[PDB]
Amino acid sequence: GSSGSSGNEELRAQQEAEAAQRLSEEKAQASAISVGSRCEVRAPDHSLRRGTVMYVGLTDFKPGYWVGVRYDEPLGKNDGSVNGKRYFECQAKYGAFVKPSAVTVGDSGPSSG
Repeated sequence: GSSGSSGNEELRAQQEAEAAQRLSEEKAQASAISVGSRCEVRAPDHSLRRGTVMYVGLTDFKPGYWVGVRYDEPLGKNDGSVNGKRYFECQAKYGAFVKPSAVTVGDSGPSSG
């Protein structure tokens, strides 16, 4: 009786004071960037790139917050699906995974659209 799927009740407390006070800077940036808007990104890969926000939030392969951005040319690293977990829809070397602090919104919206 009583099937199983997803539990974790203690985590609810760990992600309240520990994953809130220390991750207040990353959260403020993660809870600001909109989805589906052209934004720039900075990294040691090569140079500045231009893509659109696809996913914004926590991850499975890495902790903290993350932001998915797709580019027109082959300037990505991941392929959307990392370690089985999928975020966006696109081929490889197109949708790179950076952080809010690493992201830069250039054209999100005046209010909503």
